[PDB]
Amino acid sequence: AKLHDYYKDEVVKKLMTEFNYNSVMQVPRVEKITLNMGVGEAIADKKLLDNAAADLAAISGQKPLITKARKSVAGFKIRQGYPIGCKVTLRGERMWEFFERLITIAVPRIRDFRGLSAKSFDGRGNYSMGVREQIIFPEIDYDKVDRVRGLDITITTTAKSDEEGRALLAAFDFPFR
Amino acid sequence: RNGRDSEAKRLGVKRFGGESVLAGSIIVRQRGTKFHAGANVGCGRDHTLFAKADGKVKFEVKGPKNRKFISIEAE
Amino acid sequence: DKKSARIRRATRARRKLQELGATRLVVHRTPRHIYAQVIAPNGSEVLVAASTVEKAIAEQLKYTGNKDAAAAVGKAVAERALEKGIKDVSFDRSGFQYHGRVQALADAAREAGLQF
Amino acid sequence: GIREKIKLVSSAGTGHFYTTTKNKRTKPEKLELKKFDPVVRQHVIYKEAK
Amino acid sequence: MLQPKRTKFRKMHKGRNRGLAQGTDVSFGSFGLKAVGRGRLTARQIEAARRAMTRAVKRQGKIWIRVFPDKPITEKPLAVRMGKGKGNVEYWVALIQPGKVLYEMDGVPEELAREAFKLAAAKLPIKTTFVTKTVM
RNA sequence: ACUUACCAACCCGAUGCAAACUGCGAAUACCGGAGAAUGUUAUCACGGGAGACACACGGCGGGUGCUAACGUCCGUC
RNA sequence: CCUCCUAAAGAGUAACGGAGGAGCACGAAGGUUGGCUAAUCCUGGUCGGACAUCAGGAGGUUAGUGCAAUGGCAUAAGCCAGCUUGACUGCGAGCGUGACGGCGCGAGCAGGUGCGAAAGCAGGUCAUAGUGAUCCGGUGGUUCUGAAUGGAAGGGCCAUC
RNA sequence: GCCUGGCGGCCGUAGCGCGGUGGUCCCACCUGACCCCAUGCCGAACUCAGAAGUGAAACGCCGUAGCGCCGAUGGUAGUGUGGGGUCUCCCCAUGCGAGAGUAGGGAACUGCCAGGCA
Repeated sequence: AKLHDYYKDEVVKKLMTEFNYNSVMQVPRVEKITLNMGVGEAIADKKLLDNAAADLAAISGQKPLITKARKSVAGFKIRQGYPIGCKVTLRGERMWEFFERLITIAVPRIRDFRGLSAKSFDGRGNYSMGVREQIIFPEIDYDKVDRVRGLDITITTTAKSDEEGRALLAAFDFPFR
Repeated sequence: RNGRDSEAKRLGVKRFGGESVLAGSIIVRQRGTKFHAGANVGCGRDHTLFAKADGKVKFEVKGPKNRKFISIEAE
Repeated sequence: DKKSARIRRATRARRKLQELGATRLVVHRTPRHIYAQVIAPNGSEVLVAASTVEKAIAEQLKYTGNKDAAAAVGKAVAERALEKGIKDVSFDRSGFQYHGRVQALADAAREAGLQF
Repeated sequence: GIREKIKLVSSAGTGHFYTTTKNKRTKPEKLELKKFDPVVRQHVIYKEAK
Repeated sequence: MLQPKRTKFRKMHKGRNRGLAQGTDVSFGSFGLKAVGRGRLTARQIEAARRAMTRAVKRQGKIWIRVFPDKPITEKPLAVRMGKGKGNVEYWVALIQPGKVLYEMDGVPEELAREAFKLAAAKLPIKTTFVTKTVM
């Protein structure tokens, strides 16, 4: 909520100035934020994926969608249709609320925080970063965990290149190494 | 090991371009829709094309994919 | 592909109307307007038309592009259809869902007296 | 092979039955369908039998 | 002895060897051996001719083989009757039509090329001729 | 992780091959309509009576055989 | 019995010729309404490895089809969901393919029904294998017959084993 | 006359890429989401109430032979009929005559209706 109109006020102006765009809508906009776990070992037991879904519900307000294995691979013992992960898509007001809850609260709580990567931009202006411990999030209580599992957060954008994607993310005070 | 075959199915175009047809006459028997159906031509469950009206058979090529269509022109 | 999806979604109904040889009342919709045409079986001549972008029905609307506008356009197209002598037609939603403004136009035409 | 023949008998008392097949091993619940009964000329529930 | 590494099928029909050769020009090297006649060229024959010409040019220049035997030829054993299924594959041949450039050669003088190709053609079952690269 | 006299998929250029390959594609044959001329109706149907169902070689297109056989098995004359 | 090739560009065409399958499956894997679009690879990303899920990009069917092969399929015939039983009953112009026994396709009419606002679609499934004449007999229905008469036995007709 | 939208004809000489260009109307994105309606999560899409902004992306138009596409003439292969040979394959007379390739073309053409601006 706050970061929405902060973007509209400050970030639009600054990006306009420092990339000489011609029209306002040329400025990049944060499209969506996708949180995901690949549950992995839960082919044997379904309960792990249910716990992961509960973790997603705790982190992001909306409930998660269970993803299927999409094919059969004999190496990892999977087949088409077996649940192998869980995902949440965040857009709009809830996207900005989660972006606050990440950037302000979860960012200062990485073990031996050596900054953060910057090459990870997909070459087209979309960011992705993995956290190694779901307990990093505040609502996940330290006592209500049966197994430790990290997750991946992918922040997409309407940017055309990694350079302006980096510019937009830096405008929100995102950490970098 | 190789002394086997199936009875031939007598598939093919049973009624050629321009010939007069009564309603219900099979035009072409086909595996798959090699000829599609156009005006006054019905497609059967095994993809047979038959005349839904008395007329004359006409072959054409239509559409982006250059597919062959069977139509019956009322004489 | 928000456009191409709509055309490939409407294509089956378009074609089926072509084999059936029906005079089709095609509806087009857009965030600001709604258009209606009645098109003969050959698919290349419009017998009657209607739209919110006119002046016969544009000043009697708070905002072109609402359910009231769709109802007005339906009534207008049905009235001119009956004036030109076309009664039995087939609705062609043109890939829009038969839910909102589209059905508003459709039921307006039905009430005005188009059989479909 | 495994799939065994059954008859679906009318619930209108006419003695009419359709005949079909069923895999007894999977889905053992009795089959029940609205079918046309020509003796009474109505659609009626037909129940698995035999 | 050349042979396909694998094939869709194991036994081909006899067919016919009619028509004129495609690939009738010296494309890679400077000199070539061209087929004036018509017939089969077996993998054994191809190996024999290749060995003869490679010995004629004592590890020098470069040699291309344009024909590859990809047709299985079956033969029934002795003391066996007709029918009882098609025979078993025994060797592979390349069908040669007139004009087919069989071998190609570069990096050698023309005299040595001619000598090597005479020694090679002494091993093949079809009449051949010497050809040289041409422009257009 | 250096590297490599062995090997090296992809892709790019050139080069061929295929009955069970085809982004092409004939000549013929076949189906249908119209028009003369010509032909002892030579076409169709129905009824009385059969015989015959070991074929042979030649030409062309092929399978098989060794593009072996006065070989064998098909198509067509 | 089904697919391809031999098979000579309509059909058809043989050999102890070359290659593969079938003797099922599914009350949903059928019907209808609405919606959707694959394989592969590239890049970035927690456990992650060449290959698990996510994000975007190139690509455009190199996927999928219940089971062989061929031919088809984007209006999709491929995938998903809601309601359903047309896997209906009597017929059927007219065709195709068989020496025949038969096999197959079929608009349309009557009855009643499902889905869809409606136009309409539906007489099983992308199509082509999944099969066995006749006789004898068993079961349900049907007062058709019923050997002096009334029944009944037995027989016929319809459905079915 | 110019521009846009809807529906057709034809189905790459019509496409894909590269460069430029347009917001009066139209179209596009766009603003919000109690309700109509919907997400196997998400107002992303479907859908509803609107019109602050921009033509950024999409879309239309214009230019460009980068790729696709089209493509002669002549020759060649093949082949019906008749004849011949050195008869596993060819040749002669006559009729039909490819495919590939070369030269070259190519930045589609057109019908009904509606709106804006002349």
